[PDB]
Amino acid sequence: DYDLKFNPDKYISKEIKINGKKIKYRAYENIIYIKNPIDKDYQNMNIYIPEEYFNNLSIGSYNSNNAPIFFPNTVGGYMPGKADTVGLGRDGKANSLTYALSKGYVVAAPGARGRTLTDDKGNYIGKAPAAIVDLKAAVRYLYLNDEVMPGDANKIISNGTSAGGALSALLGASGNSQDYLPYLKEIGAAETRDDIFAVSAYCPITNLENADSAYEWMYNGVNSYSRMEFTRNTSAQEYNDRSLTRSTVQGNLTNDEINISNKLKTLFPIYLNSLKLTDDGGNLLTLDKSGNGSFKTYLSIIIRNSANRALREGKDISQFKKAFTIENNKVVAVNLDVYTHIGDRMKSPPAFDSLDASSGENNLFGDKKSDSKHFTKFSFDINNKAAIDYFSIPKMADKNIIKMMNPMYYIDSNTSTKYWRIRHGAIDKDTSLAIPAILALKLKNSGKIVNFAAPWGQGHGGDYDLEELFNWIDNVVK
Ligand SMILES: [Mg+2]
Repeated sequence: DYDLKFNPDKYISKEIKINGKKIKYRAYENIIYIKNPIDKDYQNMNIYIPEEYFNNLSIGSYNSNNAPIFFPNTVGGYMPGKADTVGLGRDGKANSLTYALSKGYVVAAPGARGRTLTDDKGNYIGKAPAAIVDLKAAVRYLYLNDEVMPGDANKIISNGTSAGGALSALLGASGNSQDYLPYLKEIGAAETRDDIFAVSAYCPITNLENADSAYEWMYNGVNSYSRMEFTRNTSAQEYNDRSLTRSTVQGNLTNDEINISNKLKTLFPIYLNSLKLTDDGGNLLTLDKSGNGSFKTYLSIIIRNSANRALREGKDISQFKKAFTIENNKVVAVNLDVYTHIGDRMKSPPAFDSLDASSGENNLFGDKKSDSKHFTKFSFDINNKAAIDYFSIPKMADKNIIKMMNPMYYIDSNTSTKYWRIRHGAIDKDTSLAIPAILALKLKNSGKIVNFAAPWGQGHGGDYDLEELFNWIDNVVK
């Protein structure tokens, strides 16, 4: 019943000054991008278009029929995320949408449902796969209105951080997969298409069902933790903006936690070898049963490359030199095991599928009537065996919904999105560096152009490098 055609006449004239330039744009705010919305506060989208594109003017190489479409989402924690607005970040500098507008991009910024959202009757409406369905549905809206809306729908660049990086990556990996259509039909998405031109993903929290073994492979033996306390009800912004003041919990892993981490580590080589990932040379990246082999040597080179860039920039590597072989003031070798034992660990095992089903990712895999579920055989079987011994009974997420949240099952040599920029910080312990690396390898092995880097001294977060990011987008757009 909600009409889906874009009205170029229904806008507000807005402006913003970054340091001295006046960026004028036309704002089309809170468009319902779906004919039958279930939650209109979240399933709407803001579209910002530079004012030049209504006066037959150019911004750089870009014009009103030319401009790439910058597609940022605001999701963190797999929580509901509202459409982003044009303004400044906490640093006081231009945020990503303001940056995009100054460079001549059209900005379409969708909101999306998330894991705590309910309907009027209390049923959950934002458990998996709602958020990926909302992002697909907004893309389809962009394609349906391409001919009347300024810009080029064939050049959509997705952006996200953390959980929202996972969705941006998912959006690039599953373009037009049939799995999502019954959900798109149900909410009346436009019947166009949802493949995108390029993905940018900061610290994606993906591959959820394999992120527990990878995290213990990396961090086994680090038995004292410290982390910010996140709860069921932590908002998106607090998951993604680590510059906000939060209280911190710290302690030592219990003996059972250590046995669980021992067992989880044991399980990662079976999984990693199953992927048959090859590096640049066609050399298979594998792991022995002891957890060593070429894949670990591959990871250590990412760190070596990170620390050597830091050196060239005069940054401090001091705290981590004990893991480094340094000769003529270049790092030539990195003992990855030593490197990962340097800080305190962050999450406790199992880091994603907790035994009491209380993680945020547990909460993502609830359904209309269940607030959380398991999604790994490992955590489910522990609880299932305990219930049988008792004569609580655990629930396991639907296999097809676990699939729909994981870009790994969709990346092919035929994946249509060519360009991918992936960042995971060298001191980011919200997930294993093994996980974004595995995503990056899978895309390279499938013939896609991948720009992957672990920036030194960088924890969880996104958009800390907007100048470099839009250099990449400009280059990728050609
Ligand atoms: Mg257009």
